[PDB]
Amino acid sequence: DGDEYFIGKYKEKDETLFFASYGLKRDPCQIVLGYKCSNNQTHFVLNFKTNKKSCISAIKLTSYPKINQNSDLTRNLYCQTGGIGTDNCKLVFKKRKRQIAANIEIYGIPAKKCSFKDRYIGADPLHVDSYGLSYQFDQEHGWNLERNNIFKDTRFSTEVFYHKNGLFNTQITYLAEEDSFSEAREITAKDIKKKFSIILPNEEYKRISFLDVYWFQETMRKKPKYPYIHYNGECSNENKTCELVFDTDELMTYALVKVFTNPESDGSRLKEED
Amino acid sequence: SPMYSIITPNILRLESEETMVLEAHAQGDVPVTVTVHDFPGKKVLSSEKTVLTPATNHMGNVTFTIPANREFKKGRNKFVTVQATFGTQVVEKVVLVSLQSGYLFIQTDKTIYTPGSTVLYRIFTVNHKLLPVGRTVMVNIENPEGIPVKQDSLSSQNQLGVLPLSWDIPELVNMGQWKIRAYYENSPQQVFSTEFEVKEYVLPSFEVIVEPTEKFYYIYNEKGLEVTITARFLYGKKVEGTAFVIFGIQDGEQRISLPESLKRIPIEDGSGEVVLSRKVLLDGVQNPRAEDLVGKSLYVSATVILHSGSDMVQAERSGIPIVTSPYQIHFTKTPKYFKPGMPFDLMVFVTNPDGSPAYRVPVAVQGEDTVQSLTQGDGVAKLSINTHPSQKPLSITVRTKKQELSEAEQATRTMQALPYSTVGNSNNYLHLSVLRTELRPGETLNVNFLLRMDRAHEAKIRYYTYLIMNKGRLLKAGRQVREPGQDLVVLPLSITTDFIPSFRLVAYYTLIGASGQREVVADSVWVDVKDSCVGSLVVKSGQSEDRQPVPGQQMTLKIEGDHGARVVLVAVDKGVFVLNKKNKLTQSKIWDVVEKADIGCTPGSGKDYAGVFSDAGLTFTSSSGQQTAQRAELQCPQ
Amino acid sequence: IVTPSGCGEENMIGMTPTVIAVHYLDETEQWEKFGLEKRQGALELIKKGYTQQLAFRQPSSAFAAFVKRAPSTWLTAYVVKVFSLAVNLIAIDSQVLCGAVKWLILEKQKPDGVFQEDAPVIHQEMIGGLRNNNEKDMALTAFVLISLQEAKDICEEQVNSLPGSITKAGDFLEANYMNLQRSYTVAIAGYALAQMGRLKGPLLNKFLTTAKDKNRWEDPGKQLYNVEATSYALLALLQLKDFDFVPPVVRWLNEQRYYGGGYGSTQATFMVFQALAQYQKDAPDHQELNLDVSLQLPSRSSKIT
Ligand SMILES: *[C@@H]1O[C@H](CO)[C@@H](O[C@@H]2O[C@H](CO)[C@@H](O[C@@H]3O[C@H](CO)[C@@H](O)[C@H](O)[C@@H]3O)[C@H](O)[C@H]2NC(C)=O)[C@H](O)[C@H]1NC(C)=O
Ligand SMILES: *[C@@H]1O[C@H](CO[C@@H]2O[C@H](CO)[C@@H](O[C@@H]3O[C@H](CO)[C@@H](O)[C@H](O)[C@@H]3O)[C@H](O)[C@H]2NC(C)=O)[C@@H](O)[C@H](O)[C@H]1NC(C)=O
Repeated sequence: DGDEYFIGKYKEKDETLFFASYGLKRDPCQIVLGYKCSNNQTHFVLNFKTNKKSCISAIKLTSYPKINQNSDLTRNLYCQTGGIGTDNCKLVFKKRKRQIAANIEIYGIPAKKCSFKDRYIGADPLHVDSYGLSYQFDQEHGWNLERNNIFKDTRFSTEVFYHKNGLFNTQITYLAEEDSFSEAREITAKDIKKKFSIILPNEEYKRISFLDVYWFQETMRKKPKYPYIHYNGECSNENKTCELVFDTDELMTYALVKVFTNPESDGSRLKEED
Repeated sequence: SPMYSIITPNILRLESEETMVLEAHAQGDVPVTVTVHDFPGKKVLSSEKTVLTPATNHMGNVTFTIPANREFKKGRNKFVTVQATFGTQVVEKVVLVSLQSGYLFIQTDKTIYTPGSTVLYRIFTVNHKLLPVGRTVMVNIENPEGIPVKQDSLSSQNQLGVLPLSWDIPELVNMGQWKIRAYYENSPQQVFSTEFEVKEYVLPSFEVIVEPTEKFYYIYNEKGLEVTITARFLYGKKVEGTAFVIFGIQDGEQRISLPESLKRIPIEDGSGEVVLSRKVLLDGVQNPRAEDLVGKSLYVSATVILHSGSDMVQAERSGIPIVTSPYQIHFTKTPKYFKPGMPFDLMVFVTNPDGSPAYRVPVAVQGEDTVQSLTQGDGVAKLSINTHPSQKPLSITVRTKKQELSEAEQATRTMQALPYSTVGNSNNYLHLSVLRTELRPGETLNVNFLLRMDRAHEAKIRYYTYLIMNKGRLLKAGRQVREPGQDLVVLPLSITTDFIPSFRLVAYYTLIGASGQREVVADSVWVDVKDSCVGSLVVKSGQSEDRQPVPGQQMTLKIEGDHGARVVLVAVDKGVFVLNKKNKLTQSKIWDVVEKADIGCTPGSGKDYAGVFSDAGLTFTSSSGQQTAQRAELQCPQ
Repeated sequence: IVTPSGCGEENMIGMTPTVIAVHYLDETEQWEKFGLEKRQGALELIKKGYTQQLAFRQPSSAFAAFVKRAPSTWLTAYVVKVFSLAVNLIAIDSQVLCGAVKWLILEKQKPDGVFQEDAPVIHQEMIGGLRNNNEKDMALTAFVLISLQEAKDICEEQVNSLPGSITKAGDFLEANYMNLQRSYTVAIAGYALAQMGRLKGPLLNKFLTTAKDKNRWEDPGKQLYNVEATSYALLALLQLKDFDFVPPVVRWLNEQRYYGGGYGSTQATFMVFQALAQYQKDAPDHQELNLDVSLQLPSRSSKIT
């Protein structure tokens, strides 16, 4: 069947930037249509770049033969430079002594309507997140829970970091069952800098209760350096517009945010832990 | 009243340089803005501004560059609206853009290949100035059946026009005429072709040529047809062997052989002497009349076997013509329109009936007497005939008064000429007739501006404006005053290396036709230059020609060329030329490709001024409403 | 090519055929045999007619035959559609058209979403299919909805109730598709519903079975109705991207060879020409073909795709 590694979400109504089969034991590759390689025992790098007015939407690599190893233990594919939403990325994939062949297809969508709000949301986001996994709750306090079937890492206390299908995910802080989803916001590449902030309504029925962040970021190594995302100030009832700043060690490529509102919320959410 | 007009090329190419001309008939500093915007609709491409100078009589030495656009793309072809405004008035016209952004010269190292070798080829991407340019090219390798076996797409950015590609021939492959088709990425209809053999062959050790003493054939020869055999080794030595010679007739899509004329001859020291008798040729066919063989050619197939019986060299001199007259007349470079009253010179092209130019042969006229000329190396003669001032059409034929020949061997051909449609019956014409000599770079050509106006208004033509069109572009512009009392002026133009291969010298000047009304009298004449390189690239040996080269030895080659040029070398055996000499790259091929792609095919002097410029490849438009037609195709009709 | 002259209503009749010819030639890329910049004069006359129409402007940012006469809903929708279709050649007033759209939506419309006209047009030739007073209200509503959706691409930043009006009209006309008698109104209602994507299932049945001979929506008199309905069908199919029924109707269209001319044969000609222009713009030279052919060998581990 093959080992399929995914970056981004596949769309059935789009076109592919290119598609090529690569012999991973070749030294070096064949420069197909003008793209360079770097092949080693432990690494395979494709310095792909396109000459079309479009932005990368997804990447899928199929490795042969199929080897029974879970793909959620570590990360295999990542665009070292650029990534999803750009026109080119330096795609790095780490090989094994058994994998000897690869089949790389890359998809791009027109740069005009270069948005991903139509594929990462789904039909009902109330019970299912972007990962496609259902929400699980606990009866101790009627709130959410934690998932332990994917790749996660922590740096400080009460820090959540998830990585799946090239998606980096975080939740601040926790979500209640009775809350009703309002809407979402997206950030394009042209609106992304080293540091940037957001402004959200926090009045009447738009009282902020829970937020989640999904993004695509670059890596300078197999182990990434997570951005330092921290809330500034207090999202209290007095200040009508709540704000949040982002500090990044590595430049981001895409950003998606979902808004959860509950008028009965007190503006603070933290377990009885120390 | 001040008078204004536009001068533009008939076709402009994307990513190139175009030049238009403006004239004021309105002294004073007046600015002009030229705007190029796409058609159909009003979407802007380019805009330029330039102020005229009264001290310079307001010539338009103004240029523009069309943008390298991307939304121009399928369906029918596309047009562009070009607009000009000298501050107060607007003049616009429709022009055609060409997908032929340049030329691609595909040159392979060989002509014939074996299964299990490598085809090496270079694509030379030039523009319409024959200059290197950077584009994207799509290359296809097609099998003899007609379906590609490989496709590729390369870029020529910072490559100086040389795109070196290669292909590996499989050992299990189909034999025949393989094709390479390369075209620019923007132009899928700009297919350039290169056909090469794939065959199972081996190198011949000598070249055999079969040459006739008389390069044509005559019906009434009382001796026969003599052909001689020159079998020489590819290194220029002489052979000793035998040869087999057979003949035939080249009819329509068939070949008839004559086993009676199957002769065997000893090649005596690289020489042979084969005589085909008239009786054998007559008995080959079953026609009671020999004159029915006129219009068909013979072919000689020879095959020379060495005294060792080693090599096998079958050479054919196809196309030995059988003609009553050994001279054929052409009207290729002669205009189809005559000038009443004005002396109408004819460009006479008399040749051997297979295209090779004649030499030292005169021309005669049925009515005219004592008039004769001589033929130079290129093969063009000259004559001058005064024409009927009335509207009587002129139909004349070229006869030959060559000595030591019979009067029944003089060729003839009726030529149809049409009178020029003079506006207002003014009887005003123009003739840029040039003395026919050998034009070389660095020389001076005394171009003559023949004039024929009337004494009523001859003194009102102050100056003449001449334009040079080479490779479909306005090469140069200039003016020359015409003071009253002069009927002929000479322009000692210094012919440079930029006039190759030819240049249409068109001339224009204003006029008033019999009542306060604007008219333009104009004409162009076809002028050709001797076809050498624009640059100077030669190859020779740096030694002093002491002794012959020996295998395995080094020689210090000397190459002379321009500065900042990229010279590519190819060393190929002449044995491939023995097996297949077809499809070889030569400068004459490059110039023929240019001429076939040139905007002009008729010499000039059309029915009217609009026809004159259509032949010359120009578009003139003014506020008075006068305008020319348009053309949509790429090559001239028929 | 007809010289635009007359009152506000007569200017449309005078200059509509030139406009439709210019747009059809522009979209079809057949300018090579029409006159070599006759478009210059055609657009100059079109601009003159546009200035003449602007000369009869009203404070409600609409247009009508008389300055003192209240604008007609159908006339306003037709003018808006015509001016919106021509937004690629000459400059067009933006605020005035948006104000007319807002007036049509907020004022000339019931709260339920049904548009009602108050002042019928003076001339009886440009009415078209509205002569028969059987289903005037819903036909007017559908025409207004079509014009509003055509103009939606620009005036959305000036009108905030346009999506609500469109939703109301679509949801109202969804349930009324089963109570129509005349055929060409059935066709136009189907096209209007399919414009947004509310034509699925049993509605298509009325488009397929109820229609006479499945290709002609004929009515007593006014032969143009047929081709008008024909064009609607094409547009609907072009909205659904179905090649099963398009080529036969397209072939049948060429057997008529009609180019206007007659009494009030202008609106139908414009609609059929714009439908043909959309057909040419959208339909490719071929059908969709994207193959992904793979193969596997018992001796080779990789899948050769
Ligand atoms: C096997 O080959 C791969 C490449 O296919 C090697 O990965 C590359 O290793 C070099 C050197 O370790 C990395 O270069 C780095 O560049 C940064 C840029 O500032 C510089 O600061 C560092 O000091 C370093 O020179 C390069 O990034 C890296 N590429 C990837 C995609 O990881 C790998 O090291 C090879 N393993 C061997 C030879 O054992
Ligand atoms: C809603 O706003 C809350 C207050 O804004 C922050 O704090 C002060 C006011 O309390 C803002 O103005 C400052 O006031 C100081 C005097 O107390 C001045 O000395 C100072 O120069 C400045 O003018 C201040 O700009 C603003 N930001 C910061 C970083 O202090 C804030 O506390 C809430 O968190 C906020 N609600 C949110 C973000 O959801």
